[PDB]
Amino acid sequence: LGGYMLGSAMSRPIIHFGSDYEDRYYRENMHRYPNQVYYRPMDEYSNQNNFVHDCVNITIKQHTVTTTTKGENFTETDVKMMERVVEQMCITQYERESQAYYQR
Repeated sequence: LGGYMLGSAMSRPIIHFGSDYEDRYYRENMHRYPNQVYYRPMDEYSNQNNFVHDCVNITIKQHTVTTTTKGENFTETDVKMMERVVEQMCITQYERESQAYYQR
């Protein structure tokens, strides 16, 4: 961790995958997923998508570290599923501040 921090909070955004074991499985266990993200406020990056790429990869990995520092490890399944949800949260915060970066 080279100097990231958290981002804002919201509702848990939903993303299908087209298969029961992914559409349902995320649903069963979204009650244990995040509700905030990890990023740095605009110091060095300003894409929409790629700003979220970095952020997501971090918030995600941080859940994996947090499990391992307790004595557990997530899977590719639980990680791919966060790549969706953390993204939507990182875009939804990006929007909610890039609104004010613009509207001035």
